[PDB]
Amino acid sequence: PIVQNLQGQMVHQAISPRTLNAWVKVVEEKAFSPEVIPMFSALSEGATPQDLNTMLNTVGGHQAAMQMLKETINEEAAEWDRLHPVHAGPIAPGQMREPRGSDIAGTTSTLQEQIGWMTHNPPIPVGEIYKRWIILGLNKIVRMYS
Repeated sequence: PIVQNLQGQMVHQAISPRTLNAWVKVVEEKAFSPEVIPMFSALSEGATPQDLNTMLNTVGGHQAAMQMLKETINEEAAEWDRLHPVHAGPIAPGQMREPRGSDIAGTTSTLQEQIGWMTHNPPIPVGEIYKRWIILGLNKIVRMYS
């Protein structure tokens, strides 16, 4: 995740095993229960898209649920692109890059780009945006249940 350091900088920190252990445990016990959503949120504070994918990729099994989540993420990514259109061609200077849906999901963006966006002024909170998409998906996994 992104955290504040002593000197006021929003700096990148590695996802702790403590967080991942807690996530694995809630998925094992609460994957299809409402409680997975608050726990997901609580365990992904300041998370980059990379962190969120790390969390999701530790999910063993739950194939149908994971496909439902991926469907939702893809729908939101497609929607993002439509609501945030961009022009073709090279960006003028050496520094820039507007986030596309696949960037927010962390498939076509690097961590440094994600940090770049998240720490820009004003922030482009790609971590929070992706988190919303995941939560939308988790709500479908709960709402459709079986």
